[PDB]
Amino acid sequence: VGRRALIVLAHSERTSFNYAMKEAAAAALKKKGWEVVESDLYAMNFNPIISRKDITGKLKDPANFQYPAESVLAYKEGHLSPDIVAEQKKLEAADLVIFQFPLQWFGVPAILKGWFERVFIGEFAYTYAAMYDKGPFRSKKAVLSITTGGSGSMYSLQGIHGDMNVILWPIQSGILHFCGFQVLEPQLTYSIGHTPADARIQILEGWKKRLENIWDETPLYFAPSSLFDLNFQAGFLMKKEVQDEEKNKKFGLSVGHHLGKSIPTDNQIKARK
Amino acid sequence: GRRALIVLAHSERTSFNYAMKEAAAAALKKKGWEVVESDLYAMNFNPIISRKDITGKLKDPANFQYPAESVLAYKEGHLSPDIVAEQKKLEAADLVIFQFPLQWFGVPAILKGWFERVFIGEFAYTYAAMYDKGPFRSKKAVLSITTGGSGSMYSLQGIHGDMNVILWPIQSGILHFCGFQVLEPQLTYSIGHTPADARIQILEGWKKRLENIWDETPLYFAPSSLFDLNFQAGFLMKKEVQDEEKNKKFGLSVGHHLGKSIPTDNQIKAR
Ligand SMILES: Cc1cc2nc3c(=O)[nH]c(=O)nc-3n(C[C@H](O)[C@H](O)[C@H](O)COP(=O)(O)OP(=O)(O)OC[C@H]3O[C@@H](n4cnc5c(N)ncnc54)[C@H](O)[C@@H]3O)c2cc1C
Ligand SMILES: Cc1cc2nc3c(=O)[nH]c(=O)nc-3n(C[C@H](O)[C@H](O)[C@H](O)COP(=O)(O)OP(=O)(O)OC[C@H]3O[C@@H](n4cnc5c(N)ncnc54)[C@H](O)[C@@H]3O)c2cc1C
Repeated sequence: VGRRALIVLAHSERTSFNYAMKEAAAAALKKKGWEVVESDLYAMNFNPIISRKDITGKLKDPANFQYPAESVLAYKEGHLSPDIVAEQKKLEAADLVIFQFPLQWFGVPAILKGWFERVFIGEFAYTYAAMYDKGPFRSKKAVLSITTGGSGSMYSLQGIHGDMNVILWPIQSGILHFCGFQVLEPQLTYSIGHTPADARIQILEGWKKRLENIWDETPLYFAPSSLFDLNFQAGFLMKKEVQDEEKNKKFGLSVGHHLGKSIPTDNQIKARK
Repeated sequence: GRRALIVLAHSERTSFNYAMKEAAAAALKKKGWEVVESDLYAMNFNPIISRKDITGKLKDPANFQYPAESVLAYKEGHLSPDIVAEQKKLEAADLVIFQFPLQWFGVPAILKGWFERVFIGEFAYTYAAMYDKGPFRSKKAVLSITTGGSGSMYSLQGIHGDMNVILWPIQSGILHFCGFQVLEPQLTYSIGHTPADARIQILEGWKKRLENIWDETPLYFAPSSLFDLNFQAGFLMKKEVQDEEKNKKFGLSVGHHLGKSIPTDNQIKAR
C-alpha cells in the first residue's frame, strides 16, 4: 500500500532460478504498491570478510582488536565503512526483508553469512537487553526463500539428511528472531534442477500469489523472552514456574527449546494460529 | 608419523583462538605428528565461489552451474591453484582440527567459503559415497569453538536453546556427509569473562586432550545402511528399520529425532 521491502539475493548468475524468483518477487510487490530495494550481493561485489578496515576512524585499542566492541563504537560515533552503512539504511527503511539464496552446505552462502557478520552490528541490530521478541526489528517481518538440489524426501523426518526444521533453526532463531524479526513461513523449493519447465513456472506463479498477502500471515512460533529470567545471575534460564507448567506436556516449545521432549511438528516451517 | 591439518578462522594473533591453534600445533608436534596449517585470514583466502575458480574452458558459459563445472574442472585439472593446494593438504591429513569463534550461531564467513570452494563433488562427496561411505571415512575431524555467552544459555533451558541443535548442520551436514568421523567438540564458553590464568589452564587441558585424541570414540550418526540409497526410494529410511524403531522412546540423533526425544548430548558427547 505504502510499505517498503528489501530483497537480498545471493547468487552469481542472472540465468539462475534464484534470480528469477527475485525478479518475480519484485514484480509482484511493485504491482501491489510496495517500494522495493535490492541487495544483489554478487552484482555489488559485496565484501563478506570482517576486518579492521570496517572502522574508518580511530580504534579504541589496536593492540587488542575486538570486532564486536570496536564495531559498536564505530556505529555510535558514525565511522563505519560506507558499504556497511548503506546496507543498514536499507534495513532501517524496510518493513519486509526477503532473503533469496540456494542452500549451500546446509546453510547460507558465504557471501550472505558475511553480510550478516558485517551489517548486523551490536546496538543497531541487537543488544543484550533487547533480545528476541524485544529486539530492534520487532516491527519488521523476514522470510527465507531457499532452493535445494536434493529432493524434499531427503529432508523429511525419515530422509537421509534429516529434518529440515533443524537446519533452518540456527538461521531463523539465531540470526533473524534474535534481532527481533517476525519470521514468516519459509518458501522451500526442492530439487529445482530436476523440476520440469512447466512446474518451475507454477512455482514462480505460486510465489507471486503468496506475496500479495504476505503481510497478513501469521509468523512462526518462538518461545517468548518473558518465559526466561533475563540476567546473568539466573544464567538466562527458563523461569521455574514456566518449567513446572511444562513438566506434564508431551511436546517442547520449539526446535531449540525441545526440553528433551518431542519437537512440535514443523515448528520452523509452518505457523500455528 | 601421522598428519594433522589445522584450519583457523580468526584475524587476530592476539586472540585466544590463535593461542588454541598454537597450543594444538605444539602438543601434536611433541608427540611426533606432522602439522600443516591453513590460517585463512593470514592467507587472505578468497571465500566466494565464482567462475574464476575454473581456469580452463567452461562447458556451458551461457548457463553457468558451479556444481557441474567445478566437478569437470577437478577431473580435468583446471581448478584454481589456491583450491588445489588446500585439497592436497586435506588428502594428506588424518586429523583435521577447525578452530574458530561461533559467529551468528555458525562458522565465520571465511570458513564457510573454504568448505564451499574446497569440498567439490568427486573430491569430497559423490552421491554413491555419502556419510559413512564418504571419501574421508579414514579421517577424523574435531571442532574447537569459543563463544562470548555462558554455557547455561545453550542448555536445554537456556534462552538460546540446545547447543546440540546448533552444531548439527556443521557436524552432520558438512563433516560427516563427506565421511569424517567426528570427535567430541571442544567448547569454550564465556571466554570474554575468563581471566588470563584460567585461559592458560584451558590451553593446558586442550594440549592434554590432544595427546590421546586419535583413540577417542566418535559421535553417533545414523548409519547409511538404515536408508534406501537411490532416487526412486527418495533416500528414505527402510521400512524394516521404521518398524523396528516404532516403539522406542528416543530417536537416533538430532537430525533423525523421528518426532521423539533427542538422545542427550548426541552432538557433544560420544556413547
Ligand atoms: C557449494 C554448494 C553447496 C551446496 N549444498 C547443497 C546442500 O547442502 N543441499 C542441497 O540440496 N543442494 C546443495 N547444493 C545445490 C544447490 O543448492 C543448487 O544448485 C541450487 O539450489 C540450484 O538453484 P539455481 O538458481 O542455482 O538453479 P539453476 O540450475 O540455475 O536453475 C535450475 C533450472 O531452472 C532453469 N531456470 C532459470 N531461470 C528460469 C526461469 N525464469 N523460468 C524457468 N526455468 C528457469 C534453469 O535453466 C535450470 O534448468 C549446493 C551447491 C553448491 C555450489
Ligand atoms: C560477527 C560476530 C558474531 C558473533 N556471534 C556470536 C553468536 O551468535 N553467539 C555467541 O555466543 N558469540 C558470538 N560472537 C562472539 C565471539 O564468538 C567471541 O567474542 C569469541 O568466542 C572470542 O574469542 P577470541 O579468540 O576472539 O578471543 P579474544 O577476546 O580476542 O582474546 C582473549 C584474550 O586472551 C589473551 N591471551 C592471548 N593469549 C593468551 C594466553 N596464552 N593465555 C592467556 N590469555 C591469552 C588476549 O591477549 C586477549 O586479551 C560473535 C562475534 C562476532 C564478531
